[PDB]
Amino acid sequence: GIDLRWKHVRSSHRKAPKSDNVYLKLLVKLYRFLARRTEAPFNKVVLRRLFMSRINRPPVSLSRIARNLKNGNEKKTVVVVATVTDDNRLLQVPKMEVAALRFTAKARARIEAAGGRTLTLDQLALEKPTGANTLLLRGPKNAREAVKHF
Amino acid sequence: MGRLQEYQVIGRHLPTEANPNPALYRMRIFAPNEVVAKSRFWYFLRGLKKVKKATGEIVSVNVISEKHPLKVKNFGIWLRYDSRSGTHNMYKEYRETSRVAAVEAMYADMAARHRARFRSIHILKVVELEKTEDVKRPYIKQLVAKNLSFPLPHRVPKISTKKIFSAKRPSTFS
Amino acid sequence: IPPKPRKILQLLRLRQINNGVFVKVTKATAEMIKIVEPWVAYGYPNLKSV
Amino acid sequence: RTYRVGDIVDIKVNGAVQKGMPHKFYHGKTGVVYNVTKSAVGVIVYKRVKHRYIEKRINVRIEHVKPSRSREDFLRRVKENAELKKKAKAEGVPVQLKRQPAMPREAHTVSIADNKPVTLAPVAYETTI
Amino acid sequence: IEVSAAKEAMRPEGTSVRGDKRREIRARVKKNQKQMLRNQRIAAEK
RNA sequence: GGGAUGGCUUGUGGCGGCCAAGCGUUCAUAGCGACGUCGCUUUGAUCCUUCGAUGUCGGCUCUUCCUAUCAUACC
RNA sequence: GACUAAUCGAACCAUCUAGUAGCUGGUUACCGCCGAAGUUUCCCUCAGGAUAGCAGUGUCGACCUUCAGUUUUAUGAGGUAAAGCGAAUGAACUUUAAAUAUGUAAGAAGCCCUUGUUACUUAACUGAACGUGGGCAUUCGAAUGUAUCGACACUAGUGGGCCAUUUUUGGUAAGCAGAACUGGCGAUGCGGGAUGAACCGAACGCGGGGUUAAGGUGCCGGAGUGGACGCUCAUCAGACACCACAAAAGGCGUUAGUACAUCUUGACAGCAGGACGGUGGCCA
RNA sequence: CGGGACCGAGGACCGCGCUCUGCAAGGAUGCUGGCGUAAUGGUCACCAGCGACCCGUCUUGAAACACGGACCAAGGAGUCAA
Repeated sequence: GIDLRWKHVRSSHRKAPKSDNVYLKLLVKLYRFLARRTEAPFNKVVLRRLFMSRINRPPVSLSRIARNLKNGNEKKTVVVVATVTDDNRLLQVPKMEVAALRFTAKARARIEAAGGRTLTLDQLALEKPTGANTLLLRGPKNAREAVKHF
Repeated sequence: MGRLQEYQVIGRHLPTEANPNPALYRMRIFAPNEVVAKSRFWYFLRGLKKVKKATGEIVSVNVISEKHPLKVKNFGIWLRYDSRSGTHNMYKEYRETSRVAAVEAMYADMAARHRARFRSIHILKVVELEKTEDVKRPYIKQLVAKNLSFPLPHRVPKISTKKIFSAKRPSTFS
Repeated sequence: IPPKPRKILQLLRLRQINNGVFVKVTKATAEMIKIVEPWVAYGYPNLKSV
Repeated sequence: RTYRVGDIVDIKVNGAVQKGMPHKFYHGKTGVVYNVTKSAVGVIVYKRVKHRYIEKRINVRIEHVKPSRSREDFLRRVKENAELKKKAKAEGVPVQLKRQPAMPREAHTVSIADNKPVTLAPVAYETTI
Repeated sequence: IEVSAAKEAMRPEGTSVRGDKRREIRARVKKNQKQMLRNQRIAAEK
């Protein structure tokens, strides 16, 4: 016998999505290839967040994007691996280039009306395969009723 | 107790600023090997001079071989042994060819006759008896007798233990 | 096995019977080996053994 | 001597007052002061049960409390390392700034001429007589 | 003396655990003295 | 719905004191102590002082064992 | 408290009604991955509660910072052994200093300096606290190990059990009774103790070869009627004993020793002889 | 330098090497014989050597006690709603 005071630890992170979305499966295959064949940490972060569940992908609004676009970030490509929502409190949308998992209809319309560009994550992989000149944004994770009641 | 050797073990206390040249202590230890010899040396030194192994060091360990292992000698051994009553003196004699052989015969003798184990026996002196008149015990005195000669009655012959059956009844006369 | 000898054997990487390791002799290692003496046999290896 | 909140003290019950007194465990223990009183002091002492530690708080009269020298060696070594590293930078010679354990002794020769060894029997003959 | 953390947290500043028994004794003596004075006043009224 | 002291024991009292071979001690002469012994517990008397069931024992009928022997045998 | 259709300290029939039970019984395929626990702390107890601790699944965060039932070093507790007193003085003496385990501390997240304030404190701008700025990367300041991180979420059993070594506190005619740590068991198979909750060895996927541990080698039974030196003869020896019987016990059993004593100036055992006189001492 | 036992995982080449026409160097090949069927192998029944308590269930810490089980087939117990 071998005395094992310590225990070998099985993985406590997602290795694959629980979702059955076929397009998400194709995106996961593409970003698995990118994370394997590139040095860019952006690709690994994007792959890991593609694995994530919905409460771990809180929505990001246009006002949050506009806040993070200030101070030299106006020309960077905004990357969100959640839903980009519209904020009607923001009356003037700045010109921006946003790549997201999905957009609401009003957010897409307001970005295109302000003159920015809307992309999917496979288009982001085509144009910035190393994540160059990107601004990676996450939504407020703790802004949930369950988290308030914890 | 075992295939014993005699070792000269010389040790000392570790030198300090107050005592740059400490005294050397020498002992003659009967032991199966050098590790046991040094352990017995430090045990006796702790019992006598209050010098510990941690504050001391071994200067020399040498084997003391017998000068004449082909010469028959008589040995006197003064020992002290511990029983449930306490510590008892004993003088015994052994007819051997070496001091080590006499000491092993002594250990076997003590174990057989008084159930004294190795750790309860302190060997104080082993001497070679210089003259025949120095022999005190009758069991050595009968052996040092002039013109000693005896027969060997009732000698069981050496028969192989793998030969179970014999065709003739053996004799006990040679 | 009591917890202190168990911890010393774990730190010496002697997790299985007939496991062996090389140790540099210091006081800090010699006292550990002296504590785990009821479970170990140790000594000074020569070049052939090494 | 006065004590302040946060310093480190040792507990030592001295004299005939250590006779049947109920809490013998805290004698010889070192803790941190949390409360100060003219004749007493409040000490935090940690106890080990299995794998975890628990915190106990005691009140000790000031005649059984002394200031500790627990961090004195650490502060002395920090100061000495600072001055030795400054001197090493001044003189351009590296020096050893780390404690090392005690090494095995090296080979050496011990003379015999004025230090002839004394042969000892397991008991002393002068005690035998 | 062992000290409970909750009791020392609820303890007012300046006071010590070495005067608690004297405080309890003073409260008991005060109650007994008040009862004795009431008995004395009633007996004097009678 | 549960539930239903033991390789014990046997023939010689307790308490208090003394003695005591011995054990210890011998910079302290204390403390244990077998064997004993001493004190408390009617001239063969009196018959005019019986001192508390919580605890349960029995008998047939029949067999065998122990010896710590009442009888028989021997000494 | 009898009888009232085999039913009576309250008949029989149907319904409410699938009445309630905390108590009893039972509760249905396989494999794989983990895997436990018995006063920790608080509450009036029993016909009591929570709660710490120990577990599993998900995740997430830079799975980042390192941490550790261990040693060493410094300093406590234990100064307790010990050496000396040709050092002083006399366990309480000390230059020095035990063993077992044991507390605290051992860095850039740190150390120090300087400036002010103080509503702390101090005789006091004095200490300390709070800020401010600066210096110290020339080595980041013991060893060894390091698939050992952290934070949430949800879920589950157990949370005043048994045995034992050690330490400690009490006791009895003798038994024994409390605590503290640790180990084992309840949950656990295997080799050995002939046998078995608590003993020894050793922890377990399915197989082949080799070597061992505890324990064994006269046969049952795998392995020696193996070797060396002794001891012992028991009218139910002894071989797993330590406890009791049980004592400073009784033995003309047998060995090995220790002390004292006698001995050619003749010891110990014997045989041959002497064993006398005052004197039938005094009293009775 | 002999004598014996158990094993042969992998499946183009790649590598480290060496004593370098090649090799014992990142895992067995070469030669030969009998048989080609119940011969090997398998299943069942029985003998033999060794091994091996009757299952739940309850209790406590555990055993013991206690309770259920003559046998077989078919039902037969964590469901639905808010």
